[PDB]
Amino acid sequence: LSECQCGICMEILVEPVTLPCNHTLCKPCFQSTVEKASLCCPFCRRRVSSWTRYHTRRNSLVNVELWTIIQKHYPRECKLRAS
Amino acid sequence: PHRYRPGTVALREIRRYQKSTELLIRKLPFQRLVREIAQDFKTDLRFQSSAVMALQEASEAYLVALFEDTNLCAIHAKRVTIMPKDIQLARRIRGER
Amino acid sequence: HRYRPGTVALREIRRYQKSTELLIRKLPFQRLVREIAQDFKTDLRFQSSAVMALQEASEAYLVALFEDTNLCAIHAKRVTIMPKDIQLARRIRGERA
Amino acid sequence: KVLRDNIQGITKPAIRRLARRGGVKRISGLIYEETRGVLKVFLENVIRDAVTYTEHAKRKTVTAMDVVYALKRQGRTLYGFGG
Amino acid sequence: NIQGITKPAIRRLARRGGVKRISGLIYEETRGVLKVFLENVIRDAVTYTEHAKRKTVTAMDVVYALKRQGRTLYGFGG
Amino acid sequence: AKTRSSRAGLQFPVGRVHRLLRKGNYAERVGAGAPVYLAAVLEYLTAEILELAGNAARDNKKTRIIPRHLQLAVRNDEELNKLLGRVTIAQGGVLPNIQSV
Amino acid sequence: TRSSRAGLQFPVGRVHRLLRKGNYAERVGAGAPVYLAAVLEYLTAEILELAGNAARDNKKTRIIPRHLQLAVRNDEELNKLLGRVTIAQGGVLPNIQSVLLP
Amino acid sequence: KTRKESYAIYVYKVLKQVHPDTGISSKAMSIMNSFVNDVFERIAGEASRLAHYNKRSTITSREIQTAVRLLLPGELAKHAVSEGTKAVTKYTSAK
Amino acid sequence: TRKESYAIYVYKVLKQVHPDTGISSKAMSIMNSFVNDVFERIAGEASRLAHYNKRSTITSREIQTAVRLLLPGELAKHAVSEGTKAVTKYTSA
DNA sequence: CGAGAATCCCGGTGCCGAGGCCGCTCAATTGGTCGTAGACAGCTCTAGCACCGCTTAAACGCACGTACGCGCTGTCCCCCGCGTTTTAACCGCCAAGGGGATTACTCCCTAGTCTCCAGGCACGTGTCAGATATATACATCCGA
DNA sequence: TCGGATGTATATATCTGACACGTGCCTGGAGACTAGGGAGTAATCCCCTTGGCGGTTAAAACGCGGGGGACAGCGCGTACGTGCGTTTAAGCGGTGCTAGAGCTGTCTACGACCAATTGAGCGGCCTCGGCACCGGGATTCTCGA
Ligand SMILES: [Zn+2]
Repeated sequence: LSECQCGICMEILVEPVTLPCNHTLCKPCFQSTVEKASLCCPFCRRRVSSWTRYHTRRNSLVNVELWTIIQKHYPRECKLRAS
Repeated sequence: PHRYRPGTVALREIRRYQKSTELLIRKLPFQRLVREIAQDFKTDLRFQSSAVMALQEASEAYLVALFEDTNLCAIHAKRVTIMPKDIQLARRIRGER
Repeated sequence: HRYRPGTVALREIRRYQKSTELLIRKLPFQRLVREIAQDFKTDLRFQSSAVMALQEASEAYLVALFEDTNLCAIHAKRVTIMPKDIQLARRIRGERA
Repeated sequence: KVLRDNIQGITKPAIRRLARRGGVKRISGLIYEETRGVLKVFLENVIRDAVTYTEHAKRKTVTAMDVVYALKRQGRTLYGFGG
Repeated sequence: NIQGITKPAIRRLARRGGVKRISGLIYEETRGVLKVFLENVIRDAVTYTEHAKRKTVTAMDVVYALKRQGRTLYGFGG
Repeated sequence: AKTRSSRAGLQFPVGRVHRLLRKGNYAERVGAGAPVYLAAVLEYLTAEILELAGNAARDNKKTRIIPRHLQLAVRNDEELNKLLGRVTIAQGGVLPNIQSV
Repeated sequence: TRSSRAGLQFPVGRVHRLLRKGNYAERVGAGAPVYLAAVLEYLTAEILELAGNAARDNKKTRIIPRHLQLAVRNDEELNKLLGRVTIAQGGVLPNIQSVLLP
Repeated sequence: KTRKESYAIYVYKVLKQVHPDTGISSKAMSIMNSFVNDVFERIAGEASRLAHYNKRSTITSREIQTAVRLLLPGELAKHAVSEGTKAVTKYTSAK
Repeated sequence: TRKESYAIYVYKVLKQVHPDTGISSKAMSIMNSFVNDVFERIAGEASRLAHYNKRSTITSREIQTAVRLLLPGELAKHAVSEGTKAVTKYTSA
C-alpha cells in the first residue's frame, strides 16, 4: 500500500504513470502536477515534455504491467478512489 | 455512321483547352468546399469573392503543374496511362509531404 | 571463392551508410575549385575552412541527387541507373530548364 | 447551414479538363481520389495561413490580401490581386 | 582537373546514396552536374568577396552564398 | 529642372523611391544616388517586359496587351523565366506544347 | 536578473539587444524578449533531449554531429522544420529499398 | 582578439538540466549556436514583416505568438505557445 | 482613400516604346505587383549586405551588388550599365 | 547442410579534447522623464449572406468495342569481382611575405526641421476595340 | 485509293462597356539650413596562406572472365474512350437585410534616451579521463553442397 500510493497526494495509485527516471505518479494527479503545469518530474526535476508528447501520441502513459498488479492486489482501493 | 478513333478527340480537346484561359472547376462547388474547410478551423468567417477567386487561381496552377510532372513520369515509365504511383512519385521527388 | 554479384555491393552499401567521413580526396577537389575560380577573377586566395565547406555541400547535394536517380530507376522497373534518370530527376526538381 | 461531402463537387469531367490542359492523354480510374486528396491538403495549408493572418488582424473577414500573403509565405507568389 | 573526380569515388558516392548497379555514362553526367553546382556557388561567393574588398574567400561568405541558394549549412559560425 | 526625375532623365520618381526606402527600415541611413540607381534598374526591367508583351500583342493582332500576352512573353523569354520561375500570373494560361510520344 | 525573474535560462538582455540592433521595428515591447527566450529554450531542450537519447542508445557519453543528425531526421515534425538544412559530418540514415535487397 | 559572443554556456545549462550525465563536443556546440541563430532570425524577420503589414510600428508578444503559430508545425507550436504564455504571465506577475 | 500605384509611369514607358498600344486594368495591376516584388527583393538584399558588412548606410555600391546577385547574367549586365549611366548623369548635372 | 571469411564483441593502453577554475571590462541593471503610438468609444455606409425563380448548359449512366498494360520468353553483352602494376595523395617539416585586423584622424554626407507649391489624386464623360451570334468555307480522318 | 461530315477557321455586323481624356484640388515633393556622426585614409603589426621537398603507402589503373541484367517480340484480356439519352444543378438576375469594415477624437500608459553602477560572461590557463586505435575471439552471415 505504501509502495502502491504516490507520495504527493498519498491516495492509492490509479492509472500510474512511470516517468523515465523510474518514478511513478497517479494519473489525475500526473496531469495536474506535470502535464499542464511544469512538464518536469516532481522529485528529480527531469524534463519530460517530449516523453509526454510521444506517449500522448501513442497513448501509452499508463504502465499496464504495474496497473494490472495494482488492480489485482487493491481493487477495493482502486474502486474507492475512482468513486 | 462515324466514330473518331481513340486519341484524335483527345488531341483536339487538349489543343482547345491550351488555347483558352477560362477557369474549369465550377465556382459554386468550389466556394462550398472552401467554406467547409474554413468552418473546420474557426467558426463564423466571411469571405471575399476575390479571395475565393484567388484560391481557385492557385489551386488550378498547382494541379496543372502536378499533372505535367505526372505525365512526364508516366512517359518515362514507357507508358501512356498515368496512375497513383506516378502521382506519388511526382510529389515525393518534388519533396512535398 | 567468388561472391555472386550484388552481395559485395550491398556490403559496401551498409559499410558506407554506417560511416560519416568524406569520400572525395582533398587535393583534386581543391585544384578543381582553384581552376574554377581562376576563370572568374585572377589571384584569389582560399581558406581551408572554405574549401572544407564547399566539399561538405557538394557531398550532400550529390548524395541527394543519387537517391532521386535510384528512385526513378527502380520506378522504371530497371535496377541500373542511367543518365536519363538523372536528367528527369533534375527536370522534376526544377533545376534544369 | 452545415456543409458535408463538398469534396465531391470536384467533378470527374473537371478533373479531366485539368489533365487535358496539363497535356495528359490517357487517364486512369483511380486518380480522382488522389487529386481530391492533394487538393484537400493544399487548401488546408493555405486556408490555415490565411485564417491566422485574419485572426491576428482582429477581423471577421478573410481578404484577398490575406490569401495572397499566405501564398507568398508558402513561396508560391501570385500577381494580379493587389500588392 | 575535372577528371580528377575519379570513378571509384563516384562509385562510393553512389553506394552511400543506396545505388546498387551503375552504368558507364554516370561518371560524365555527375561531373557535369557537379561543375554546374560549383560554378554557381563560387560565382556568388566571389561576388560577396569582391564587394567586401578582400582577396581571401572566407567560409562565412560561402555560408552566405549557400543561404542565398537555399542550401543552408550548419557548423561554421553561421 | 526641379524634380530629381527630370534631373536624371528618368520616368520613375526618385522622390517616391526615396520615401519608400526611408519608410522601410532597410537601413538606419540611406544614400543619395541609391534611389536614382534603383529607379534606372526598375525602368529598364519594365521596358524589357513591355518589349515582348507588345511583340506578342502584335502577333495576336490586338491593340491592347492582356495577361495571356504577358504570360506568353515571360515564358518565351528564357532569362525572365528563370527570374520568375516561381510566379503565377492570373489568367495566364499555359504555352501550347504537346510531347512527342 | 530578468532571466531569474521568469525562471528562464536564455538571456533576456541579449535577445532584447539583438531585436533593437537588427532594425526589425522602430520600437520593441517588454514581453517580447521573455516570450522569444522561452520558445528558443524549449526548442533547444527538445533537440538536446532527442540527441542525448540517440547518443545513449549508441552507447557513448557525448553528443556528436552524427547523433544530432539521427535525432533530427528521425523525428517527423523536426525533419519538416529542418528540411532544408545540411548538417556537417551528419551522414545519412540506413535505408535500403525492399526490391534492392537480395 | 575579437570578443565574439556565443550561446554555449546556456546550451550547457539546458543540457545539464535535461540529461545530467552527458557531455558535448565543440563541433556540436557550433551547430547548436547556428541553429539558435537561424531560428531567431526567422522569427524576428517574420514578426517584423507582420508589424510592417498591420501598419503598426511596435513588435509585441502578440506578434511573436502569431509568428510561432505560422512557422512551427502544429504540435510543437502548441507546446511553444503554452510555454511562452506561462513565461510571460510569470514575468508580469513580478516587477 | 489614396491608393498609390505606378500606372502613369508604366503608361509613359509603354507610350515611349510602342506608341500604338494601350493597357488593360488587369495587366496594369499585374505590372504594379511585379514592380513591388522586385523592389522588395532588391531592398532586402541590399539591407542584408549592409548589415553583414557592418555599415550603417546603403548606397549605389550596395544596390549594384544586389542587382548583380539577383538578376541573371546579361540582364544584370545591362541593368548595371543603365544604372551607372543614370547615376553619372545625375551627379554630373 | 557444410565450410569460411567479415563482421561483431572485447580487453589494454594512452593521449588530445573536454571540464573546471581565474579574473577583468563591457554589456546588463536601475532610475527617471517626455512624448506619441496605441487603446477605446462613436457613426456610418459597401458588401456579404440569404432568397427565388426561370433557363439551359453540363453531369450521369449505359453500352460497346478496340487499343494498351501485363506476363512470358529468349538472346546478347556489360558490369562485377579479383589479381597485379603504377602513382600521387597524405604527413611532416621548413620558409616567406601578402594581406587581414586594429587604431588613430578628419572632413564631408545626411537626418531632422521648416517653408512653398505643383505633379499626382479622384471624379466626370465620351466613343471605338472587341465578345457574341451568326453565316460561310476549308482540312482532314476514318469508313468503304 | 475518293467521299462524307464534323470540327476548325474565316468573314461580317453590332452593340456594349472599358479605356482615354479633361479638369479641379490637396498632400507629397522640392529647397534651404545645421550639426553631428560615419566613412575615408594612413600607418602599423603579425597571422595565415602559399610554396618546396621527400617518404611509406594505400588508392587508382589495367586486364580478364563470365554470368546476370536489359531489351525486343508475342500473345491475351480488360479497362477506358466515344456516342447518346436522360437527369441535375449551376448561372443570371432582382430584392432585401444587417453585420462589420472603415474613419475619426480623446486621452494615456508605455517605450526611446540619458546617466550611474555593477557583475555575468568571454579570453586564457590548466588537468585529466572517454574514446580512437589496436590485437584476440564469436558470430553471423554467403556460397558451394
Ligand atoms: Zn524523476
